Amino acid sequence: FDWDRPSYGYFSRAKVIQSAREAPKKEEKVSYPDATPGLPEDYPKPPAKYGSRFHWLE
Amino acid sequence: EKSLHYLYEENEKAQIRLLEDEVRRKMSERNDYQAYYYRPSVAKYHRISKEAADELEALRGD
Repeated sequence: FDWDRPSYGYFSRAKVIQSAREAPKKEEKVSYPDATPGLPEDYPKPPAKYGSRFHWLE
Repeated sequence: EKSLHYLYEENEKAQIRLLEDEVRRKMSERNDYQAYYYRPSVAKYHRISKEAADELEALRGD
């Protein structure tokens, strides 16, 4: 058949091909519209009304 | 009038203390806010170990 033997490490390498079928889509990031929210850093922070309001302190 | 001012201040302090009592009760009932009753759990170490196992797949070979 005029076929030569390949080398000893021909099939152990990474093989790259062009596939006829389309690739499967990467999963979208999970969405959580009602998450656990925190205080944002751009929220305004005025001084507290009547101080601590805890046992006569202010 | 000093009694009037002190009574206004103490009544507003009592109202804010009652309001923060209901706010803390509703916050601890449903665990909604990140500040007081939130017990934080992170998925940082699972992502770190999955990323390390992803780099270790490239280094398998000879």
